[PDB]
Order: sequence, then C-alpha cells, then structure tokens
Amino acid sequence: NSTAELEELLMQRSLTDPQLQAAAAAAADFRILPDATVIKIGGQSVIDRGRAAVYPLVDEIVAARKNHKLLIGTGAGTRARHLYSIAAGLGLPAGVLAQLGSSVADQNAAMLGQLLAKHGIPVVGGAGHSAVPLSLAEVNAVVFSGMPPYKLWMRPAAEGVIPPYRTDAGCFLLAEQFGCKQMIFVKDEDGLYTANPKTSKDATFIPRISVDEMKAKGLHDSILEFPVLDLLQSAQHVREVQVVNGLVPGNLTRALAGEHVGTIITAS
Amino acid sequence: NSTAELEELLMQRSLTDPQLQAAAAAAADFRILPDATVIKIGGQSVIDRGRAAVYPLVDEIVAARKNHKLLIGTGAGTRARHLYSIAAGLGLPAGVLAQLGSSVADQNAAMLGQLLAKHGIPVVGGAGHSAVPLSLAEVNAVVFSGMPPYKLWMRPAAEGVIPPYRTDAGCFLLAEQFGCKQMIFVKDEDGLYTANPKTSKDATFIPRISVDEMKAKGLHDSILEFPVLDLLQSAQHVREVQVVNGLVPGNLTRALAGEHVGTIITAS
Amino acid sequence: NSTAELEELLMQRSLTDPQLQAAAAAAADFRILPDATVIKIGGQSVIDRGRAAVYPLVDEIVAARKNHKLLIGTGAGTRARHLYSIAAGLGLPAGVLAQLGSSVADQNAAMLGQLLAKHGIPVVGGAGHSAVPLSLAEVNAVVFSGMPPYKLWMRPAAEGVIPPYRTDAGCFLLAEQFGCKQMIFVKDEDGLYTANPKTSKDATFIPRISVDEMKAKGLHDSILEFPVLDLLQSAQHVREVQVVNGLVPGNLTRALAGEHVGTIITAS
Amino acid sequence: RPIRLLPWLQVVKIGGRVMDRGADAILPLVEELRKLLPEHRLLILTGAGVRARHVFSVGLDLGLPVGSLAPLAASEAGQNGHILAAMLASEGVSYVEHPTVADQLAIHLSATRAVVGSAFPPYHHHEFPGSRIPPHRADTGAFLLADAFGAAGLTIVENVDGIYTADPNGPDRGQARFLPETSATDLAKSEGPLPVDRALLDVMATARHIERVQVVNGLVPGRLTAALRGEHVGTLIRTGVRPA
Amino acid sequence: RPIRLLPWLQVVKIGGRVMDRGADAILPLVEELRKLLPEHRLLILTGAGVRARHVFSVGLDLGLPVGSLAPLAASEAGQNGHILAAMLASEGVSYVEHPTVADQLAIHLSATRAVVGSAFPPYHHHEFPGSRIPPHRADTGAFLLADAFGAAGLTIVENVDGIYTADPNGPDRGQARFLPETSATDLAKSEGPLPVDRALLDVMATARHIERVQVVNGLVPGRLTAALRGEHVGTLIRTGVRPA
Amino acid sequence: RPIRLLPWLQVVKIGGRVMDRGADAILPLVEELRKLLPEHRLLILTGAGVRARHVFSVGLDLGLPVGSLAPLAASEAGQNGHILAAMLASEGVSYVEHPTVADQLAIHLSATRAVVGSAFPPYHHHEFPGSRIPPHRADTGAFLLADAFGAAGLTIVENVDGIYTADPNGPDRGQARFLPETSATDLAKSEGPLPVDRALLDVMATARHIERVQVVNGLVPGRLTAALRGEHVGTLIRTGVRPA
Ligand SMILES: Nc1ncnc2c1ncn2[C@@H]1O[C@H](COP(=O)(O)OP(=O)(O)OP(=O)(O)O)[C@@H](O)[C@H]1O
Ligand SMILES: Nc1ncnc2c1ncn2[C@@H]1O[C@H](COP(=O)(O)OP(=O)(O)OP(=O)(O)O)[C@@H](O)[C@H]1O
Ligand SMILES: Nc1ncnc2c1ncn2[C@@H]1O[C@H](COP(=O)(O)OP(=O)(O)OP(=O)(O)O)[C@@H](O)[C@H]1O
Ligand SMILES: Nc1ncnc2c1ncn2[C@@H]1O[C@H](COP(=O)(O)OP(=O)(O)OP(=O)(O)O)[C@@H](O)[C@H]1O
Ligand SMILES: Nc1ncnc2c1ncn2[C@@H]1O[C@H](COP(=O)(O)OP(=O)(O)OP(=O)(O)O)[C@@H](O)[C@H]1O
Ligand SMILES: Nc1ncnc2c1ncn2[C@@H]1O[C@H](COP(=O)(O)OP(=O)(O)OP(=O)(O)O)[C@@H](O)[C@H]1O
Ligand code: MOO
Ligand code: MOO
Ligand code: MOO
Ligand SMILES: [Mg+2]
Ligand SMILES: [Mg+2]
Ligand SMILES: [Mg+2]
Repeated sequence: NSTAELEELLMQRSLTDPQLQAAAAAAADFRILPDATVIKIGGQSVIDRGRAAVYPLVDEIVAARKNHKLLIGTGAGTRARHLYSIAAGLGLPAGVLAQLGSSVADQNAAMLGQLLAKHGIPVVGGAGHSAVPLSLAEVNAVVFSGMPPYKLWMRPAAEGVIPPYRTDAGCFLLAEQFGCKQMIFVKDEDGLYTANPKTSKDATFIPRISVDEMKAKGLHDSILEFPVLDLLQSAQHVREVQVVNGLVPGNLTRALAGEHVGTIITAS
Repeated sequence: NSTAELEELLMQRSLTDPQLQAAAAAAADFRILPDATVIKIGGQSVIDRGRAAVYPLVDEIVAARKNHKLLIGTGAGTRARHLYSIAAGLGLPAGVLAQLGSSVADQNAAMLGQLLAKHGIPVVGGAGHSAVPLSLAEVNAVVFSGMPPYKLWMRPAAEGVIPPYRTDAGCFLLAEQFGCKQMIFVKDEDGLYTANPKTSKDATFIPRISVDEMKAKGLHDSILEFPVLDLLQSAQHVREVQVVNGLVPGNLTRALAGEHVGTIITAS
Repeated sequence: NSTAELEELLMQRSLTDPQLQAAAAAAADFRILPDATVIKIGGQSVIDRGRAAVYPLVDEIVAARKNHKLLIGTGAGTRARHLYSIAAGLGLPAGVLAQLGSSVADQNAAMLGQLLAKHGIPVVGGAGHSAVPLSLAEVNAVVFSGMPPYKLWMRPAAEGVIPPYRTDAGCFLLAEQFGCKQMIFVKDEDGLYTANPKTSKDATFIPRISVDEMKAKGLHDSILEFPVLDLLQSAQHVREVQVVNGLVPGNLTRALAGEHVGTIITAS
Repeated sequence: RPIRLLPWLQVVKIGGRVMDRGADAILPLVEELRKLLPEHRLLILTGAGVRARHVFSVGLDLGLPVGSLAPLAASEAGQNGHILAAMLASEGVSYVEHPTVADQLAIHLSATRAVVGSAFPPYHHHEFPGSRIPPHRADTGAFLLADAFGAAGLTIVENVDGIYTADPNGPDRGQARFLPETSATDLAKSEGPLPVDRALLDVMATARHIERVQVVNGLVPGRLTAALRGEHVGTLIRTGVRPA
Repeated sequence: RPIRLLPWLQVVKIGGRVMDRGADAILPLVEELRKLLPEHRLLILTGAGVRARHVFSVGLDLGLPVGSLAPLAASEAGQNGHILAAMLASEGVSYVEHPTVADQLAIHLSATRAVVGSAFPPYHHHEFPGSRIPPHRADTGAFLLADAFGAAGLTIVENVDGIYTADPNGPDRGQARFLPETSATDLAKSEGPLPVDRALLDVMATARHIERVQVVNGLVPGRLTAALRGEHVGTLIRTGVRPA
Repeated sequence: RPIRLLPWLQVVKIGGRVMDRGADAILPLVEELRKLLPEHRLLILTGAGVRARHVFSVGLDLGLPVGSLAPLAASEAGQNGHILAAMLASEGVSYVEHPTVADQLAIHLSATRAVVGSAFPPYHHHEFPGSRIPPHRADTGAFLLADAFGAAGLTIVENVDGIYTADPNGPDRGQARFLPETSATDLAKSEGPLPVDRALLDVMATARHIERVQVVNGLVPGRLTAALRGEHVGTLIRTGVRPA
C-alpha cells in the first residue's frame, strides 16, 4: 500500500470499489479518547427506578472520576416505550419513533446531570465536546444522552417500527468511534444468563461469551440490543463490552478497577 | 407518605388535585448548586454607569472567585426602558416587550464577560451550563443574562405592558431553582430605605426587613421588582436576599464574607 | 476630551460625523485576551498535506500550551478552491462563495480538534468561547475555524468573486479584536521571499519588512491575503505578524519562544 | 389595551391525555382537524399527559426542584406535538419549535393552514417555586400565547365533556355535576381538582383579549368543529375580559 | 458579472432613528408597508438608532474594541426588526434571523409577501479595525445583501429628505443644501457627516448589480411607495454600476 | 405497514459528481428542474462528489476513524446543496438543514414548490464501523428519507446512464454491460463497484414503501423529467417492496 495509491483510488473509483475499500482499510488507526471509558446507565433498568438506584451510582461516578475518565450515556426507558406504543399504533415509521425516543434519553441525561452538576460534571451533546471535561481532575467525566442521532434516517428493523438502534447502540458506537478503552453497560441484572432471569426460574449465569456463542445459544436479543452485537463484531476499537448490575453498590467502581463482575461479551 | 402513594396519585389524578399537590410537597429536596452564590449586577444601577462602576466590581469578582463560587447575572437598564417605551406606545403586549428586554441584558452580559474573559470566566446561558466553571479554582464563576426566558409567554402585570418578571426575578429564580446558598442584588444604593433615597430627602436606612413588613410599609415595589418579593415568600431554598451598593468599593467582597452590609430582606 | 462630550456627540451626531469619530478614538483601550497568541494553521500549506505536516505541529501545540495560551485557527485549502471554481463558473457572487469556504475551514478544524481532543483542547466557535480553556494549564489552547463570519455580507473584491477576506483575515481580525500579544501564520515556506519561491528560482528571503515596503516591492498579494496587510495597518493591537514554516519541526515552538524564525511583517 | 397581533388566529389545545389514548382518539381527531384546515387558521398546541407524570415520579424521587421538572414535562408535550404533526404532514402541517412560534408564527401560517407546537411555555428552570409540580403547564402556556397574539379564540380539547364540580373519574365521581358555563374567578375560589391548570385561571385574570375559552370533549367527533364556530358544546370559561 | 439570485426582490432599509420616533412615525410607515405588500416582494431591514449610541457610550467607557461594539449595535437593529415585524404580523410578516436571510430567503418570500430582518451585517468580533465605531452598519449591511441578491432595488428610509451638503440638524444646519442626486464616488471624496454609513460608499464601489439607491424621508407618507416605483422623491445615489 | 407521511412527494437525488462538472452540467439540470417545479413537489437532495474523496484522503492519512469521516463528507453534500439551491433561488427554492427536513418538510413544501437538502444522513460520529469509508452516504440517506416519508418516488440522478456490470469508466470498462433493470437483492449478491452505495441495497431490503428507484443520466436533458413520469430511461432498481 501507499498514500499515493490510496489517493489515486479515492479520486478515480466509486467508494463502493473493493480495491478502494481495501486500500482505505490499511490506513493508520487513531484513537481519539483512548483513555476514556464509556458507561451506559440503563433507562428502564436504572434511572426509571429513581433514587434507590441512581443515588448510589452518582456516588460511584463521583468516586470513580478521581481515577477514570468517564463518558456516561443515559438510556431511555419506560416513557420511550410508551411513545413507541402510541406512535406504532398510528402507523408511524421507525424514523419518527427514533426522534421520540431521543427526547426521553435527553430527559434522563438532564436528571442525572443535575445530580452531578455540583461535582463539576456537565451534560454534553456527546464525546465531541468532552475534551475539556476529560482533561481536568476536578471533572474527568461527562453525561450525554445515549440515543444515536439518526432521527428520521434510522434504519428500520426487518419487522416492526421500533428503532433497532437505541441507547445501547448509541453508547457503543460512541465508545467505538472515539477509540475508548472500555465499554460498560450498567443494567439491573448481574449479567447475561442462559434465559431471561426475570421470567425464567433456573437461568444460569454466563461470565464470559462471544457474540457468535450468544447467537448460537439463542441470546441474540437478550441483555443488549441485538444490533449492538453485530456492531461489536464490526468494531475496530472496542472488541468487548462488560455488562454489570448497577443496583449492586460498588459494581461500577469494581468494574472500573478491572474486576470481572458481570458478563464480558467479546466480538470473537 | 410513600413513593407508591405519590406515584398512584400522579397517575390517577389531575395535577391540580390537592391530594397530589400535597404528596408531591413531601418529596425530598435536592440542591443542585448548594455552594454557589447568585449575584445580580444591576443594569441601570451599575453597568449603564460604565467604567467607574464596572471596573471595581470586576476586580471584586476576580478576587472573590478565589473563595466563592459565583453565578453573576446582569440587569438590562436604560436601553430596555427605551425599547419598552417604543413598544408600549405601539400597543405591543408584555410578551413582546419581554423579548426586547432580554436582548439588552444579553448585551450587558457580553460586555461584562469580555472584561472577565482573561480571568477565565465565561458567559453562559444560565446555571445549567455552570457545572464545569464552578468546579475550577481557576474559574469558579460564570456570567449570564438575568432576564427570564418567558418571552412571549411572559405573564402580564395586572396593568400596563411592562413585563413584571425582569432581571431581579430572573436571577432570583435561578438562585432558587439551583438551591444556591445566597442571593445578592448589586444596586446603586446602600440598601432599602423607608422612601426612594434619590427622590426623598430624609429616607431612613433599613438594615433588615421581611417581605410582609415591606408590604405593610408601602415598599412593595421599591428596590426590587415587586414580583420578586412574592417569589421569595414562595421559595424553597433562598428564603432571604441581600441588597448591596455595588458603587462602594469592596461591598460585594464584604457581603460574600458574611458582613451585613446593605439590607437583608427575609421571606418571613 | 471627556466622557460627557463623547456621549453628547454619540447622541446628537451621525456616527459618520468626524467629530464623533475623533472623540471615540480617544476612548481607553481594553485588551480582552492580552496574553494569548493566535496561530493560523494553513489549509493548503499544512492540513491538506496530512500526517507528515499535521502530526509534528500537533506535538508542538501540545508542548507549547504548557507555557503559552494559544488560539489556533485553521485555513481551508484545496477543497475551498474547488468550491470557489464550481460556484464562480455558475456566476455565483462572493457572498455565496464565502459560506462555501467556511465549511472547508470547519472540516479542517474538526480534523485538527480530534487529534487534540485527548490533550484537552476543544474546537470552539472563536475567541469568545475560549475563556475557560485559556485559564487552565491542562488546556490553555483552543482550535477554531479561521473563516470570517461575513457569509453573504462578504465584501467582494474589486474584481472576481473569490471572497477577499478568508482565513488569514479571519485569524488576524480575531487576534486584533481580542488584543492578543502575537499573530503567527503557519505556512509551508520559511517566510516571505522577493518572489514566489515555488515558481521562482532565485527568490531572496526577507526576514523583516513593513506593509508599505511589501506594497512597494510588488508583494501585496504574496504569502498573505492582501486584505490582511491593509487590516494590519489599521490594527490597534496587533501591529506586526510573523510568518513561519510549519513543515520545519519546532519552528512554531521556537517562534513562541521569541526566536526570529520566518518573516516579521510590521504595520509600519 | 395591546393590539391584536394575529386576530384571525384560532388556537386549539389538545390535552396530553387525549393523545395518550393513541390511534382510537387521535385518528378521529386528525380527520376532524383535516376538515377544519380550509375553515380556520390554526395553531394546534399539545399538552403532555401521562408521560410527564412518570418523569415527575422519577424526578421527585430524585429530589429535583420544580424548575427541573418543568422542562422535563414540556418535553412530553413536544413529543405529542411531533406525533400529531406527523399525522397531518400530508396536509402541509409541521411541528414548529417554541422560538419559531414566538417570533415567526405569522410567516408559518402564511405558508400553510395550520402548525403544531408544544402548549407548555418555556419557563424551564425559571418556573415559579411553591408547588413541587410545575404550575405553568399546557393550558396555561396555550392561553398565554393565544391572549398575547390576540387570537380569535382558544379551545381546549379534553378527554371529558368539560368542567364538573368534582373529578368525574375520581373518588367523588358520583356527585360530579357538569358546568356548562363558569367564570375563571369562580373556579379560582373553589378548591378541588379541575381539568385545567389552576394557573390558567390566574393568567385569565390578567388577560387582555380572550373573553371565553371553551373546554370540549375531543373524544366526541364534531365538538371541536362546533366549538370553533362558537357553538356551546362543552364548558365555557369566561375570563373576565369584557367585550366592547 | 454574477447572476441575480432574487432579481424580483425589493429591499427597504428602515433607519433606526425612524423607529426611535415610536408610534408617531411607525404607525404611518406600517400602514404604507401594508399597502405595498400586494405590489412588491419586500425584504425590510431595520437599522439600530439611538440605543446603539448608548451601548457605544458604555462599551467605549469600558474600553471595549470595535469588534465588541459591532454585535452590541446589531442587537438594537434586531430589536427594531422584531418591533416592526410584530406590527405587520397580521399580514403574515415575521422577523427572520441572519442565517435564515442568508440561506432561506427565497422560501420565506414564497411563503409570504414580506419579511423583516436586521440591516446590520454579522461582522461580529470580525469587524474591521481603525475606527472605534463599527464601520459596517445598517446601510452597509442592507446594500451588501441587496447587491449580493441582485435585487431590483434598495431604498433607504431616513428621518430626513435625503443627503444634504451639511447635517441639516447639526451646527452647520444653515448652509445645508439638499442633494437630489449624487454619486457614491462624489460622496466618498467629501469630508463631513452623511445620513448613510461611509462604508456604504465603499461597498457601492465594488457593487455588481444595484445602480442606484434612493434615500427618502419615511416621515412623509407616500415617499417610500413612490421610491419603490422609481419616482424621484429623495436623494438618488448612483453606485457606479453601469446599466447595459 | 407504516402510513405514508408525504405520499405526494417526489425525491430527487443529484449525484455529487454531477455537481462536480460545474456549470456545463448544472445549468441544463437547473433549467430542467425549473420546468419540473410546476409539475411535481420536489425534495432535491445533493450528494458529495470529489471533495469528500479529498477530505477522506486527508482524514485517513491522519488516521481518523469512519465516524470522523462521515460528517466531513456530509459537509460536501451540503455545499453542493447550497450551490444548487442558489441557482433555483429566483424560483423560491432554498436549502433546508437536516433538522428542518426531518421535522418541518411539510410546511416548507407548502410554502414553495421544491426545497434542496443534503442527501447524506446525519449519522455523524455514530456511523457504523467496519469499513474505513462511511457506508451511509448520499444514495442511502436519500432513500431512507424517501421511504420514511412514503414518497411517490426516489430518482437518482447520475453521471452515467445507470448501472452496468462493470465500472463503465474503470479498468474493465470494455466488458461493462448496461442493466436496464435489476433488483436490489441481485445487486447485493454481486461483488464489484456500483454507482450507488452498497448500503442503499441494505436499506432497500427493509423498505416499507418505495418499490423502485430509477438511476438516470442527469447529463442527458429530459431524462429526469421522463423518470419522474415513470418512463424507463435509466436503470430501474426494484427494492423488493411488493405492490398491493
Ligand atoms: N438472557 C438474559 N440475561 C440477562 N438479561 C436478560 C436476558 N434476556 C432478557 N434480559 C432482560 O434485558 C433487560 C435489560 O434490558 P433493558 O432494556 O431493561 O435495559 P436498559 O439498558 O435499561 O434499556 P433502556 O436504557 O433502553 O431503558 C434485563 O432487565 C433483563 O430482564
Ligand atoms: N425605598 C427604596 N429604597 C431604596 N431604593 C429605592 C427605594 N424605592 C425606589 N428605589 C430605587 O430603586 C432603584 C434600583 O432599581 P433599578 O431598576 O435602578 O435597579 P437595577 O437592578 O439596576 O435595574 P435593571 O437591572 O433592571 O436596570 C434605586 O436606584 C432606587 O432609586
Ligand atoms: N513572495 C512570496 N514569498 C513566499 N510565499 C509566496 C510568495 N508569493 C506567493 N507565495 C505563496 O503563498 C503560499 C501560501 O499561501 P497559501 O494559500 O498556500 O497558504 P494557506 O494559509 O495554506 O491558505 P489556506 O489556509 O487558505 O489554504 C505559499 O505556498 C507560496 O507558494
Ligand atoms: N372538576 C373536574 N372536571 C372535569 N375533569 C376533572 C376535574 N377534576 C379532575 N378532572 C380530571 O382531569 C382529567 C383530564 O386530565 P388532565 O387535565 O391532566 O389531562 P390533559 O389536559 O389531557 O393533560 P395536559 O395538561 O398534559 O394537556 C379528566 O379526565 C378528569 O378525570
Ligand atoms: N449630510 C447629511 N445629510 C442629511 N442628514 C445628515 C447629514 N449628516 C448628518 N446627518 C444626520 O443623520 C441623521 C440620520 O441619522 P442616522 O443616519 O444615524 O440614523 P439612521 O439611518 O436612522 O440609523 P441607523 O444607521 O442605525 O439605521 C439625520 O437626521 C441628520 O441629522
Ligand atoms: N457498475 C457500475 N455501473 C455504473 N457506474 C459505476 C459502476 N461502478 C462504478 N461506477 C462509477 O460510479 C461513477 C459515479 O460515481 P459516484 O456514484 O461516486 O458519484 P455520485 O453518485 O455523483 O457521488 P455521491 O455518492 O457523492 O452523490 C460512475 O461515473 C462510474 O464511473
Ligand atoms: O420552522 Mo420554519 O418552517 O420556515 O422557520
Ligand atoms: O425562519 Mo423560517 O426558516 O420562517 O420556515
Ligand atoms: O428553514 Mo425554514 O423552518 O424555511 O420556515
Ligand atoms: Mg386538562
Ligand atoms: Mg442613516
Ligand atoms: Mg452514485
């Protein structure tokens, strides 16, 4: 390869051209925020539960940002499900529902951000405005709404009008495109089980699994949005994710310290 | 009370329902910026006077932010009065005048902010973007325009089209909703007198007074916008305010140090 | 002079009145960011060259902001020339081309900003949002797009539709209006020569020259946009500029250290 | 008194709880709105409904003050507006943001027959203290706008026939008597729940133009149409602005 | 030369000092504008007037540079625009912001017969140095826009009959002679005050389309109407663009 | 299936490489668009073309990830849109930003016969990983929008007659055979370059409304006009949405 050959292809071929695609794949790989960790705080699993769930995680965030740069994205939760149900019953398309869901994740970011404001932690659009916060020991963290910006250009699912890329996908893609070192999904279960632990009696805990193994076990759409598992196999920078129970005091702190709490899902 | 009963009422009653209103009143009380002080810099009383008034207060702000977190809101002043007079003579409504007045407070915030820029102090929308500035010893203060955001939805006064909620009210409501520890109005008189000291010969200084006492003395609309006194009696967090003379060197500094300069007006 | 006489003229004369103009000229002179240096990173001369040019300058920016407050503006480069050619061939006016060129400088600021994000350095509108960054040792620098905001109100050149005020002018005017101590143009030549060193064999290096001397030598439109030289003679705060070769490792660092690398162009 | 900015405007506030009923309520209302577009120039403003109760539940549990809850509720009214506008998009109807409603409504109603916006006012973190529930909600914002504009009317579209002497869906349901007509001052002197914000009564007291606001049942097709023609099909609220 | 983007457009700049006179001047002008809406497609741009002098007084006392004063003055022109648009709202007229004027004016003039904007250009902190008074003000911004668009005309609506040889309200009032017609180059060679920005003359020298700009007295009803029909009722400024 | 938001809309995507040809291609296309305005309600979306290749060259040399390159390319499509809208400004046509297209398109198409926007979707730094080239580009964004709206059609205006079995301007030019008609699924199973994004084929597979998209040569006057009337003048791509 060479820059000259890449620029030649870039000028003279369609971007669809396999030869161009391959030359572009050999480009150097810059990580924009390599030392940051992206954390998703679940909407339904955490923020909808109010103080008993949110206040301990606020404390952990405040303690953790002493030693860890944090990009904290919020899920949407039950109010988004309500909007999806109204809009779906009207026949509205996935692109319209996508905008509705974003407003609920924004609400959750605003509530979490107000609990963190006195600790110096702002609510921002995304990682592109986190540069100053993440360079300051006094700050070292930001809060953002986790919904992707696709709005009316949301790709629909194969079936139904529920946007397939929601806040798990939004947070994952931010960690991936900013080349972050770690992606932690904070939910309300200890991790992945062989069945939904809420509706199954004897589901077995899975500490570590690959995407292929999840698909083969029927877990494609279990504790993460299924599109996320496919994004993870495509990712250049974040090749595994960790799912932890935010309802367990200190679980996020211990995950940031490298403890294998929860479930590690690997691209391969 | 209980969260479950509150959520029951929230789902099944009108928000107007006294039972719901009462259950909501028992909710816990979070202060968003409990350690910050809101300071209003008068438009007519200070900024319109130019350098002799503004430069000493700039020095005090710079010195004060070493030990105090500051949210500094600007008044509007004579250009807003001019716009109000033009618009009122055209028969325009209070909601239109409200937008006009906001632009003048914005001008004043921009001028003050440019004098503070080299000291690290930014101009922001309001307290919702002050999180990072107020966590930094190098900064620890922000400047904002003091006009409330009501614009065309301004509630009119009982009589006339002058917006009743202007920059005193805007700054007070920000201190109140962010749960700040202190609200200081910086004007051009030492405090409240028994009569307008500019147009009365032998007005007597009042170091401390309640809102009820002010109303009973005919001072309802004297050194603060009268709506502010009613807001103060309704407030959850800021139950007194201090009015000081910004034209006296060091008066703001001494007020921040707990000195009883000026007049303390108490909700009760 | 006196403030009272100035305010008298301001109320009663046209702003065109020579007497008003003269009284306004006697006003005190405040420098908003007196300790900052504005640096323009050339679009065609640096950023269009990719990593070999940009990465060493990124390193220098990171090292330099340890001891220097930096406002770093980006040029536009070849994609703007392409847009200008398309639009000019359509007969579009300079005001339309101005908006097109701004988008290219924005792209360049975004690319540079992403390389600096992990060092804490944000991309901002301009100097009016640099207050917090420039007060922090951890930051002490910002990146901005260098194009002036004139858009459709761009003054056209005497001839042709190429906007005459582009990113050299935009960066210069920012340094001037914020009263910065220094303006450094980072290009791809060691400085000014007696002829275009790319197309002339035996051009001679010029270490120091005034604007009048440049005009007399036929160099009015050489290594800087010609409007910049006229702006420089009108400037109140930045009365000289330095042009340096960003392709020479350490040249920017040495220029910030007071070394006379490159060419110093003086208003007089 | 102030001039009327948009004297030909009709403002219609759609209750959030009407929207909450989904297609069963929204589709008939959309068809009725469709038929109204050639007859009136409409500003259609949506309330918030049940989702704002949920975010109040969370926010109050987190201890957040009333100025934090106000924009959280307003968001829900905006979402309802986006939904309703989408249903009318083929008629040229779009949702417009608050600054657009405030400064550019005249041009937008020149472009198209109706626009949709949020009925909540942008009080934001400058909501008044006192109650932990934001007082200036959808009815109040819609009235403030309609009266500021000097609009020809404000019609409030409810999930009930109008105002009763008790909550007709609540514990005292049995003694709830329908009020065909009332004054804002009479309503303000009563304690007990209403289908309209208490702050609506306060802003009616300082109103400059709107003399009456009708609350009608949007679940009954034709009542909005009749109300916009001044037919008495719900509860008339007299504001205390006097006619000439 | 560049194509004309909006060749059918008429641009009217309303002096800030006309607006400063309040209802006595504004109401007749509003009635005249009303009657013009069916005749012309209008971009109506307002200047700043006396409030910008006050903010210059404060800002200069604070030592602020000319790039700080430019947006402070532009704000006042925007406020005048909001006031004037409010008076025309019932005709479908709204104030539009600078980015909207720059990129979406065609669609807005398709929606409605006229829009109002600020005549100041968005030079902001990139105003040119030299004078401590922002040079690119309302006349200049309005001309830059009108010429960039290739508009059919720019009419400047003043509080005086046109340009005189001396300030007709100033100390040399007595020797002030009315100029029915002048060239920008002749005006630029003269020292002394003008009712138009000196920078207007500079941008006229580089103009591509507008051949003449008439300054007329907006305090005389009918002069704006006559000027928009090319009748000579004030001072004609020839820009030095030549006709075909 | 979802309702059609704007069933009367015609969406036309103009290839960035068509715009790259400058006046020689743009002026005839502008004249053809002019004549189409009274016949159709048009959303005209521009692609990016060669300047996005240049910024990809720089950004990839700098090592930037695909989510960094996506908005950099989208900028170029926006610039093409601003250029094309300027040429149609005298017809009332303006460029509208993405949030405006997303939420207010109905009112803008009520104000005027056509608007121009960027065909790129706002995936921004949330572009999908895998390729170092942003996958969701102009064809893909235009289709996503057209199908989300339930538009009557999407016509893709190319610098070639349609899709061939090989790049008709590339090394295998000689064996390139024209395809008058194809299915998205057939195209997706083939390796090799296409004149349309590969992601277009993916979003066609999940489409709800658009049954066919025609790729036509915008360098041949009249083909866009014919295509908007359903005449077969380029390559028809069947999406796999079935008709009733
Ligand atoms: N096999 C499984 N193992 C673990 N959890 C599972 C499994 N299958 C389903 N789940 C469910 O997935 C849920 C987590 O998804 P949920 O949508 O609640 O998270 P969230 O991130 O809070 O969503 P949002 O943020 O969108 O509100 C768990 O509550 C659990 O009930
Ligand atoms: N009883 C009183 N005691 C003290 N001051 C009074 C009294 N009655 C009236 N005032 C007047 O109130 C004025 C302060 O209000 P003013 O509007 O000037 O303040 P401001 O905050 O600068 O306003 P803005 O910021 O809106 O320009 C004082 O200058 C004083 O003349
Ligand atoms: N007499 C001269 N001395 C030095 N350089 C000259 C002279 N005359 C012309 N130049 C040219 O000016 C060029 C610098 O201008 P150029 O537009 O490349 O800089 P830039 O700031 O990168 O532009 P942009 O940022 O707008 O892309 C040099 O590459 C050089 O070829
Ligand atoms: N006196 C009363 N008369 C009529 N309805 C009442 C009364 N008191 C309470 N209500 C209740 O108010 C309900 C309507 O609720 P509400 O007014 O909150 O909804 P909305 O107006 O749709 O919501 P939003 O204010 O968010 O637009 C009625 O269905 C009824 O149960
Ligand atoms: N040579 C002149 N001929 C006519 N008027 C002049 C001349 N010199 C000064 N003036 C003054 O200019 C005044 C108009 O002031 P000015 O042009 O500042 O207001 P404006 O155009 O309304 O304001 P803005 O520029 O903010 O729109 C006239 O009333 C007159 O006194
Ligand atoms: N199988 C094919 N059939 C037709 N053209 C092809 C094929 N493969 C590659 N191409 C090339 O694609 C070119 C068009 O390039 P491309 O699709 O990138 O431009 P565009 O659509 O104008 O750009 P944008 O996607 O930015 O709008 C054609 O001129 C042709 O050379
Ligand atoms: O929101 Mo709009 O539709 O032209 O200003
Ligand atoms: O400002 Mo607007 O863009 O009336 O549709
Ligand atoms: O962008 Mo606009 O919303 O023409 O009225
Ligand atoms: Mg109600
Ligand atoms: Mg004038
Ligand atoms: Mg193509």
